[PDB]
Amino acid sequence: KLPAEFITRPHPSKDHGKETCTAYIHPNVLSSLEINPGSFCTVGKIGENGILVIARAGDEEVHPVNVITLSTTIRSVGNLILGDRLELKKAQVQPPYATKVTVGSLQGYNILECMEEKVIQKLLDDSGVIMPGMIFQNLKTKAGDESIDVVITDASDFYLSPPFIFRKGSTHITFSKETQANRKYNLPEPLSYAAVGGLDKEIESLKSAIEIPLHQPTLFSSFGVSPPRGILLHGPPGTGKTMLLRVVANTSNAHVLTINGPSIVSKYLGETEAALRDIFNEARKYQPSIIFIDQIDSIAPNRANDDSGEVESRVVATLLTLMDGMGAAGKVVVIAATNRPNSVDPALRRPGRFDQEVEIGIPDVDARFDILTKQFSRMSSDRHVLDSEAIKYIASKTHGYVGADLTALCRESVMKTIQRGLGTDANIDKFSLKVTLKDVESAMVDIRPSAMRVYWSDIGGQEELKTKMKEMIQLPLEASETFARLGISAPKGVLLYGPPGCSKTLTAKALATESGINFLAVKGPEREIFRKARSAAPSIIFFDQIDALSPTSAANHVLTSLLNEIDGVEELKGVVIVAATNRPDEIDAALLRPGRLDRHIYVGPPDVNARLEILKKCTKKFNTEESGVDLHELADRTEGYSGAEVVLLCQEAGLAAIMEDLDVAKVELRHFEKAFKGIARGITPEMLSYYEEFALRSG
Amino acid sequence: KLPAEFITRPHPSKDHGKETCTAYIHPNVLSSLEINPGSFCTVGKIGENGILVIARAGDEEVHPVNVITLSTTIRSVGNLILGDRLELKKAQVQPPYATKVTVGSLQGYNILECMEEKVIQKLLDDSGVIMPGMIFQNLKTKAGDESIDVVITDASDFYLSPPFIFRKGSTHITFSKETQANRKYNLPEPLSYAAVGGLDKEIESLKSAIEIPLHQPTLFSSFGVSPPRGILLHGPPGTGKTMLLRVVANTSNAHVLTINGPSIVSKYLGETEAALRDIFNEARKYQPSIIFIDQIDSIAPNRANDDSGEVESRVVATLLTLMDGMGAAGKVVVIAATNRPNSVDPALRRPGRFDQEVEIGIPDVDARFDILTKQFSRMSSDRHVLDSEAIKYIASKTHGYVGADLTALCRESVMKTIQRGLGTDANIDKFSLKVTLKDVESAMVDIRPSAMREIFLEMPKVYWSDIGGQEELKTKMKEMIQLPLEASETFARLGISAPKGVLLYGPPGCSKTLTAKALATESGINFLAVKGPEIFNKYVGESERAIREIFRKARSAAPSIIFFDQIDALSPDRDGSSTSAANHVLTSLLNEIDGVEELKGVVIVAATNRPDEIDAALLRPGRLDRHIYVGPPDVNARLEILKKCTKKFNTEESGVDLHELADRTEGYSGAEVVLLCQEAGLAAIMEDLDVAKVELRHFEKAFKGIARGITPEMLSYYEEFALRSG
Ligand SMILES: Nc1ncnc2c1ncn2[C@@H]1O[C@H](COP(=O)(O)OP(=O)(O)OP(=O)(O)O)[C@@H](O)[C@H]1O
Ligand SMILES: Nc1ncnc2c1ncn2[C@@H]1O[C@H](COP(=O)(O)OP(=O)(O)OP(=O)(O)O)[C@@H](O)[C@H]1O
Ligand SMILES: Nc1ncnc2c1ncn2[C@@H]1O[C@H](COP(=O)(O)OP(=O)(O)OP(=O)(O)O)[C@@H](O)[C@H]1O
Repeated sequence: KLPAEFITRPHPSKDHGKETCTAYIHPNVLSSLEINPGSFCTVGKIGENGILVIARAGDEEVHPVNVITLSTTIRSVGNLILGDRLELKKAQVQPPYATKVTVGSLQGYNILECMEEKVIQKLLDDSGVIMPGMIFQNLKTKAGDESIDVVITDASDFYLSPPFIFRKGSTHITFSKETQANRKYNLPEPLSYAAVGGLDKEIESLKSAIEIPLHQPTLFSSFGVSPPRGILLHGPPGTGKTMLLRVVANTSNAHVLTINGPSIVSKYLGETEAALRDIFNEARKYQPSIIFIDQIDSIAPNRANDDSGEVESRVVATLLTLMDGMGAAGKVVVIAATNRPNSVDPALRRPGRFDQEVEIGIPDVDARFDILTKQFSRMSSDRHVLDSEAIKYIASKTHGYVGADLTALCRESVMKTIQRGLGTDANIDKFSLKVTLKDVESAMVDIRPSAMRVYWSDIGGQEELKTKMKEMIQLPLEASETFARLGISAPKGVLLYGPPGCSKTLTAKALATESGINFLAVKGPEREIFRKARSAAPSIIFFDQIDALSPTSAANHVLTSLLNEIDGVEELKGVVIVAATNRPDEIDAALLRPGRLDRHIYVGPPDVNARLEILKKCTKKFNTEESGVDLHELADRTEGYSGAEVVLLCQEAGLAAIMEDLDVAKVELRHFEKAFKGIARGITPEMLSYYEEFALRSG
Repeated sequence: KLPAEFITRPHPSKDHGKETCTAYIHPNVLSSLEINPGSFCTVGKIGENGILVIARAGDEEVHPVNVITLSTTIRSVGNLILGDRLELKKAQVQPPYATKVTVGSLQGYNILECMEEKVIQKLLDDSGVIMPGMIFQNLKTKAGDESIDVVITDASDFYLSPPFIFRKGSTHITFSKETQANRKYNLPEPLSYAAVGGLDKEIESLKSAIEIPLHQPTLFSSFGVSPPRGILLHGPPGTGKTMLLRVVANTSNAHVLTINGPSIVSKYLGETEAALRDIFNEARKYQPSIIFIDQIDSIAPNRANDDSGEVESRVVATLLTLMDGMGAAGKVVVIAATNRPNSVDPALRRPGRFDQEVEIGIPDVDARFDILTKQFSRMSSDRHVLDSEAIKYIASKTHGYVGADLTALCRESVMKTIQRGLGTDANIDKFSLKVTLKDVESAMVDIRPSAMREIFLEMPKVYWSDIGGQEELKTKMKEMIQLPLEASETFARLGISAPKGVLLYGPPGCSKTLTAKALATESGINFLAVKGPEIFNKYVGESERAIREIFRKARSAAPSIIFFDQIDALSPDRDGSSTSAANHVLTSLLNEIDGVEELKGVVIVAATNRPDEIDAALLRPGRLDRHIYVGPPDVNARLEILKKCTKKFNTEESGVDLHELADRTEGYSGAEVVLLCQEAGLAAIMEDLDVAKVELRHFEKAFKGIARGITPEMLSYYEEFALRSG
């Protein structure tokens, strides 16, 4: 036989004392591994560490050969989750007697009802062998009818920790509050809801979805057939799937399995059917079982494409038949993780299989603040400044991106702080080092957001349109009672017409920044994107070009034909909608009727304030005191040029400087003069006059 | 040898002595398994729990090693059908002795004439191994009834069923009445023509066509005619074809072999046809065996297609040879399920291969009602207080719903009921919450028909009260679309069919599509919307394909209505016929509405702004026979529209009689007054924001803002186009 794989399972009957340090290995396996029942053996996940618990005969033969029963206390020491691989090693080192051990309490209660006439004996009757974990749940110990947890944090006198057998008189018992085990052994710590981010709605939905079949499957089976079993997690990558599934597996006492998917299927062999059947049979063997699937889309892509694969078809068919035959009254739940909803196979994403859909939204500034505070609390904050206002400012300054590799920002900030402190103090101890915020800001700028592959100070705005934009974003939304009682349709935005080089893009960026909600621009020449507007709900949608689709050509025709369905969807929830155009005369006559485009606003060159702000922002990279520019003469000279030619001027000046004196420390007026003379009068007056005529005829 | 698989087989004789706990295993494999004859072995389907049975020596030679022999009883424990996969394990556990057991036969009234000892002697021969699933014959001498049987219920004291050891002294048998098997053991319930219904003409025909070859070959031999070889079951997806195959396999004791789609094909050359040959040889080894093929279209497509290749042609050729070759013969039947028969190779669809073709159709109202009744009776008593009229109403509310979607609807209703039980009832016991009409009414949302997924858009929620128009048009349209449906027998005796056509010509903003969208929303029948320029494509023939697909979907989705948006966009180039695309589109439209193939369920409704370009071919009776002026509405309709619009406004506070406003509204068109009211509201909220009462100032501002908008020349043209008929 040679069993090279073993699993774990909690013992029944709720054994006390004798439950610890016992591994009821099969007698055939026990004799095969030349280990006596009265001997110490190493049980644990392969290649990681060991626990050194005493093996057992196994009592009756009704138990499966592969599985060995272990108590929950031992498993929690090395974070041995249900269904983890186990390995037995014959060699053993005699454990020395424990001396001057120390014990702690997980809860905050300390020095209360210190009887110790049975607690000390408890550490002796449980077959000895004291581990740093010692998660105690046996008997009923309390002080005023309240459960408490006792942890033997440390015992100092290739495994998780050296084995020590407790002795009645050779060691002294000291009690203190630690709330955690000693960090010298660096034992794994199970994840808790305190360490993870907030995600209140998502975590609540996931908890309800997991809980509903878990505790009452009999009622679902009696009421009907095919209860919900499949749970699908999708959204943007990096938001957290492996971490949350690990958390929900740790918090549950049911059997779990790790199914990556590439390892389950054997390439060019077609053994995925047998592998999946064996996995599901093992899951069905134990009533409490959890099925975890990672990257299900990669395992089973869409069947529409001819390149999906015959092995993909086989695995889809076997998954379908196994889900059909898994039964209804069983207490089984399947959790599937996928990268994008589009890559999910359409047959799998059908009613009756994955109805309970769980999605993780893009974290906002509040979620970023919450996760930052949670991480700072988890990290040792004996020195780090709390600074709620600083955290809020950092979160607001950061561009809106999903909670991906956010801990990497803290890691690189710590690295920068270490590098600064080493040079500052000539290799001093960490306790004397100081942590600042400039390094964190520099690291955050360097790493940059990776979600895609603007600020009100960065991009200015015109005051004339500020009141109108505020009205459009507030009155329909902030006070909808008047519209509801008067039956008045929402304005549904306005039409902005202006030259490509004017401040229309600047106005759009100012609107986006003032809204405070991230958005993706929709190109003119470029159904799925439009459908996502309703699903998200509170957001902003902007169209860069509408003139092309107003009257490629096929894409423009499709967009202008589907705009009719867009209006119907937008009628129910207008929220806010804006668009831009270059040829106003191409717009449809039926699109100018009241109730869809109530008002039309003309946009032109940026004002003096916006021009000054843009000049200051583009000069921020350069220097102002050495250059001597007042940031106003340039604006006066190039007021009518365009709203974006200043970037070209700065680029030309920088290029001239770097080709005239190589590395640059200051920028002289000669480069600016050359840039100004290079390009003159980019805009045209005739097209602006046409815009003015259109504005006049509009009303 | 290394035998890693086993197959169940029946005993040649009834084996009156040892019906139960008998499994013949070859001595060679048994010796290699280190299992003695007096040792228990668990056997069961792969991926499921096993059933323990005592090992038995094989019947000398001429006995296959792979097969394991059972007699009608061990197979029925886990609903093991002949030909299913089996797995053998050497792990055995001694079971406790049985005590206080009860036996009750299904389909039989509680009677005490069994003498209570003849059944006991049968249990003595069992010699242990007592499980809740046992099926016997009880011989004879029982009320003179030949077709009776007895089944054990359970016993009151990692296996599919709990095994107990029978003892005559302490058996303590008690008689009781109960249906099928106990649900607390989660045993596989043997289904036999319970869920499938509404296709009697088809299901009994299939049953006869399956029964006659296998069970009555003597008449075929005497008549000199070859028995049927293959039956093809083709139909729309979600019609229960796989369920039909499963039930027809379960209802018979045949050696079924199942292959499901691309699960057999592989990139390795010489493997798909080898597996098919092995399957056919195994089927031919046993006379009563049945071969089942699922998704034959994806396995053996047409060779005429240029994208097929060579492996597809080879697999098609080997399938044809195995079905009918010089050396290919037997006493087997092949069942193939597919969605489209066109993709199937014509050589496969030959009377020698597939003489009988089964065309599964979309369930009708009676079939849907039968399926719903069966689904609701599946849970039997103690719930479902709804009577037959509620089920009939639910069935009538669904038109294009396939049988697959009804199970999903029931599951959604159940889960919604469970979710609602956590709210107001505050986690009360679910044994008394039962099922109400409100639950299914709420669950009716967020579910779509299987064949009506992609082309369906967001459902409008506009009713009759929201819209306002002339009563004549709405009454005529309601009567035209409801009389064939409300009273079909009246038209049957009268011998008059539906007009199937109607045209609405009028000026824009004349209340035409709104009277159609609201009708589609209220009626509840399937609705299809076709836009004007949407069908127009640069490539020639794409529009024709789209129109044909839309018409086929309408035909296959029960009687419905097709409404065209901006049908005036297509025209014969305004003079004669020059562009080929427009002429082809028009000709295809006429052919689809009325051509060689006759369609009656769907009713065509269209609205055109300018009927001048519509030729007499489209205007002839039988396509767009009905014509309605659909001009401006009367004073009452406009007054109702204004009252509905003013209903949001404080009518009591304002106190205006709006009679002069009614006249002013009559002075304009339909959408013009709505735009006037919207612009007046916008002007009011821009001038003095919210107002408790709307005065005449804002209304006059709207009147001066929007002037005219309609010219009388089109009104005169419509009047003459309505009056020149005579
Ligand atoms: N909500 C969160 N709260 C706290 N930390 C988080 C959160 N989401 C992500 N993280 C951090 O980011 C890491 C990335 O998450 P995880 O390892 O679960 O990957 P994933 O997003 O599921 O994977 P993939 O890149 O394949 O989409 C986590 O290990 C954790 O450190
Ligand atoms: N006529 C019917 N009566 C009762 N239940 C039905 C009927 N048709 C379908 N169902 C239910 O809907 C399910 C869907 O059918 P099934 O999965 O067997 O596929 P199918 O309809 O044969 O289609 P496909 O071609 O996609 O395999 C069935 O398992 C059954 O529960
Ligand atoms: N009786 C009415 N009540 C309310 N609104 C109306 C009425 N008649 C017209 N309208 C308004 O005018 C629009 C056009 O009317 P309708 O839906 O009848 O279009 P139609 O006659 O099919 O014409 P087309 O689609 O070619 O513009 C409606 O969507 C609605 O906003």
